[PDB]
Amino acid sequence: PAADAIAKLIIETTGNLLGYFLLGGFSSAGTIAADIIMPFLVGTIAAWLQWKNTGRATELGWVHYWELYQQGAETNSWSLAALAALRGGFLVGRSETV
Amino acid sequence: SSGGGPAVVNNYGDIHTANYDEFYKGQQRREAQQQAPILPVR
Repeated sequence: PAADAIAKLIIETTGNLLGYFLLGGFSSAGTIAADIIMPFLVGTIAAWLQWKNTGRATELGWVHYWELYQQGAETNSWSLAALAALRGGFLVGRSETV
Repeated sequence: SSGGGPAVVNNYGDIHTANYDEFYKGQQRREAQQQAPILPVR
């Protein structure tokens, strides 16, 4: 959301488009725009966090399962706590003894 | 000799000594083998 929140996508993009329009970008392509394509890139800019567990890889070896996608209890909180989201994701597929 | 005693009880099958606990555990193990790989990791 820090990159493509709907409030940003509306306000900032319409302001940039209006500035481009008043400068005359749509009359002729000479003008240089300033982020008038933000709604086209929703969910693409810094939308993920990938962490490889080096200790787990060292413990497992050459043959291992690669990766897992983990959805948190709160769907839109990883951007607030990147480290907590990664640790909660790594809580899942660990060595287990009972 | 064999026909008409324990040797035909064996043909009868699980009429004499046979417990429910390991039978239920084996059924659960077979179902777990069937369903565990397809259960999600979440």
